[PDB]
Amino acid sequence: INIGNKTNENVISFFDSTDAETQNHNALMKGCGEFIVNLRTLLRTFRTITDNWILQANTKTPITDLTNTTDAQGRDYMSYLSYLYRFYRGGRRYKFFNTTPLKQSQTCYIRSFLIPRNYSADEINVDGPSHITYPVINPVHEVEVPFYSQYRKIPIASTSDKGYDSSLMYFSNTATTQIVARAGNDDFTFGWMIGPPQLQGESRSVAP
Amino acid sequence: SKPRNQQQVCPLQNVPAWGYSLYKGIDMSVPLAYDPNNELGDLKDVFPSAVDEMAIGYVCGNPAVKHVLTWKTTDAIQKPIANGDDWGGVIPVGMPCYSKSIRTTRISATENRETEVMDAAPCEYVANMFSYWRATMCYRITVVKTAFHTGRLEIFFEPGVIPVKPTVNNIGPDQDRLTGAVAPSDNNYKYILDLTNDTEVTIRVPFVSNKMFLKTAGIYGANSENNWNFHESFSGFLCIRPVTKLMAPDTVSDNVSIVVWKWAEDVVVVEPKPLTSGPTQVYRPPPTASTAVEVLNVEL
Amino acid sequence: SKPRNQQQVCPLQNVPAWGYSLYKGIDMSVPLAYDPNNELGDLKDVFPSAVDEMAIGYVCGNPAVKHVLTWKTTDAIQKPIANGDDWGGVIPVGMPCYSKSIRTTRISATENRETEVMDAAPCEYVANMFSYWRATMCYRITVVKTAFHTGRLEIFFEPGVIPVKPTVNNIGPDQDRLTGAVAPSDNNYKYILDLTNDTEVTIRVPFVSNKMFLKTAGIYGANSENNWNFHESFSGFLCIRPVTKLMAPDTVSDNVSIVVWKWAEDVVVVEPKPLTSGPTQVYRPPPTASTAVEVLNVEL
Amino acid sequence: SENSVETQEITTFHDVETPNRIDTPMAQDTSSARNMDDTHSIIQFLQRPVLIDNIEIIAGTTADANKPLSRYVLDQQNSQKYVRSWTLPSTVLRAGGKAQKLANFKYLRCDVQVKLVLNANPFVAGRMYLAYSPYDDKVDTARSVLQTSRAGVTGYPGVELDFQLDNSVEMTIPYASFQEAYDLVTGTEDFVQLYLFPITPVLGPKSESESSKVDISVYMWLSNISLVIPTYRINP
Repeated sequence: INIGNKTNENVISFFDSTDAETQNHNALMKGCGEFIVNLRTLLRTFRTITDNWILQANTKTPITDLTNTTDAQGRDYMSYLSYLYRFYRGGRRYKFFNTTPLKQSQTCYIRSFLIPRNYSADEINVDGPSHITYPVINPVHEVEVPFYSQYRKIPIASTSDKGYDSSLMYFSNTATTQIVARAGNDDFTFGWMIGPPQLQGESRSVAP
Repeated sequence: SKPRNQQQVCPLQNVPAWGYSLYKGIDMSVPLAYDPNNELGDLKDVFPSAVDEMAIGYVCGNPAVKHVLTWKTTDAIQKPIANGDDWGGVIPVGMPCYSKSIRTTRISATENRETEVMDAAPCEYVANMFSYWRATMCYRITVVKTAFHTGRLEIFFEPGVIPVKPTVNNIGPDQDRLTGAVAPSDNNYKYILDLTNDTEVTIRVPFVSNKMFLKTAGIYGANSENNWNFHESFSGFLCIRPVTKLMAPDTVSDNVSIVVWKWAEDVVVVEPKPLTSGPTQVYRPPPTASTAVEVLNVEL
Repeated sequence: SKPRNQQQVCPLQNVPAWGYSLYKGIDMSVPLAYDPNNELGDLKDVFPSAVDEMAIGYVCGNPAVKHVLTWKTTDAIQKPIANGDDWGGVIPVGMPCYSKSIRTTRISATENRETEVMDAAPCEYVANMFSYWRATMCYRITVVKTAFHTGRLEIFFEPGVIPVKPTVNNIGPDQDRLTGAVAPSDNNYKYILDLTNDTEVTIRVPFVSNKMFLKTAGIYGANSENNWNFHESFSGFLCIRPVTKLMAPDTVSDNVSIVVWKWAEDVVVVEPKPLTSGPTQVYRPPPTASTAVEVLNVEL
Repeated sequence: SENSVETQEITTFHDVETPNRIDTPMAQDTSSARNMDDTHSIIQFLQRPVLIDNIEIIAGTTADANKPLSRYVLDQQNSQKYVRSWTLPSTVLRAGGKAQKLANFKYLRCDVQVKLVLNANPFVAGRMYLAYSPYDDKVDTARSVLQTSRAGVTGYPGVELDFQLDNSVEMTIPYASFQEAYDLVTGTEDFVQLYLFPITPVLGPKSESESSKVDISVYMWLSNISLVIPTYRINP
């Protein structure tokens, strides 16, 4: 009753029919089947990051010409959980779906290579671990970049250091417009939780 | 020594990347490496925690401040705090978002763009990914008082439809229906905290409303036109209205603060797609107010 | 006796040569032979050694001379040997190359071609293949003296950034900063050899600089413009500067020789691709100085 | 007679013979400085708390120290308003004369402690929040603490800073960098960058000539340190 303050923490509860963990199994067994637990499992599913990427013919294009753009939006699960965390380790699987009006007077093919991060086009070589597909017989390019880093983990959008882990270079022959989808590899995981930034809603843009 | 073929004709379907949107099953992505058995190590000595930092039991178990209230001697009793918050005294129980702020820029002399900007608790931020939810909510209401402020404060649940005010661009709660003597608090689940020496309380609200899962639309596109999804997303509201008025001497200040924290335990979700009529666009703050934000569209 | 098909539909993707750049996994190359079980013998009686001659523990464990120094009575004390070597007294610890010579031919009346030609230790020559390295270095410094030359010679490590001089086409070390009394050698790891009767020393330098792997760029494209990769490739330098001046009578010669050997133990590497901005072109010496070398380009 | 290789701290010699060394006849103990204090190691010396900052708040308030946390941040001009910004470990290393005691070393593996001694009168209420954000001025603009909403600021790690319940906080800011063992010579360390936010405005009687003060102070010291490679340089 005296003049002062205490803390006396009270976890007082409302409705207390049954244990919560028991009803959640019974609720998902009749409504879902699938039981989503860990967000590490959502970095294994290939969500499409773009719908159209019109690549100019005969140019060794790094994916960082698209990754700097498409890590802002958070459309996929890699860049939407780029805001709840700070570090990451693990390689990024990429799949490329061809959507080109192909022409019979050419033999279309697709290459792929490695560059370290954030280098430009001409300042890297080409003999490395490669992969090749032929989109007449195989429209999907099934490529996984490994995790070849100097450091054990990487923060997002670092300082003036560059070329400290590896990523993809994408070479074609014809002006192939595609779909690009991605997720992390088997050992891709974030860490070091922070609080989340904001969200953006609908932009109907009424006149007055 | 070179016999004939004894195996049957293996049937065939040409499906490149069969079922790519599943977290299980061996995938045909070619590693650009030296070794096919490319094995990174475990999670030892990399991230400086030992807590598994990605389980939804831990991501949504992260407390965030939602409301900061100003409870005055001017304010009456048996009536929630109407402050132009605008929710404030009526906190909707439920995991997805319920609030929004509207950014009004200019394009031409008679056309503008109203972009909805939402706040994001970490319980809210996960739920935007998924479509249908089910979670046991939590709230830790704390009074920021001196040694001399006393009083009795009531927090009571109410299941079902939240009273609202549809406007041209937002939904505000309706304090005309929660006053009186026209909405008693004698049959609801309630807690009557005491400002004499008790300060904090945590009010766990389990999930009960006539359906197996609610929706994660929340406040996206909630207005005079499209407000069905806002009703079918919460299972009601807490309501903080005072039983007894604030007793404060002239020395201490007449304004106290009520900070409403929020998280969600035992969270389960249904589909890995957004139920909203737009992609998961993360709001990037513009440098100058005359600049607008790029809008993601729905063509393929 | 001829029943119906019971097997499911086997899914399909048409990938000829799936994952060809891996040293493991059964490959579909057709042998042009008589027997499918074409088995060459083991390594018995073929190569006249019994040492496994391709392991990186043995290839990089091959000693090579890097520097031949001339240490004079004219040269001062507490200052490294600046001889126009130009590195000489400042040997950068690290596996990839650090030196280059420039070949200047003529094309037109006002245009020339400057081709960088590097020396190659066998520890250096392996590292050009790979991108990122990590290795415990070794150096065997030997004094070529008479029976009458004496003195005390100091070799001290220094971790981090090597002092340099960026020029138009090469990087030279900076002996203005390693002299004095402006750069003491009292806190570094050091060894003080004695020229009285001791001759040789092997100075093993393990790998310590704040990263899991350095880079294998070295001196390729190292100039006034592009010299970030040269700093992030070494973890510092040894430095051979004399404590006490060379004492030599008039009978014996005033010049002694210091031969710096080099290899690398416990070598591990990361990627099988060159980090440099060019393919692994091996320098072929032209017959006459007026002839130039074919240059590998980057188109496909 | 042939093998004279002796070892100092980090230093080795190579002579022909052991150079006929003479020494003390008997090493008798002398004046009692050993009996007055035990020797403080260099890992023991970088665990002393230092008085860094002394923050005074009056409500008030004309100044920025009681602008409350914004519910929404719509543009980068109207960023989140704070009290002070400590850019660790470049603040804790320079202050307290520590950097003139870890000279001639190269790499450091520290954990920064932070304590807030707080001392205010009973007639004043309020609440603050002490958040830290690594790479807060290195990452892209949208990911910093100063651009997110009030629910996003508080969702960062930290501790409550209520007046009447908490006269002391203990926060352990971990080794939170990607580089192994912080560089010192030519240092641009600034990895974890601390903040101090007021959630509610500080409240007192609106009649003035009353002096409602707060008077926060900040103590920092390192922990779990390892200091390894010797050099000859250092940054001034």
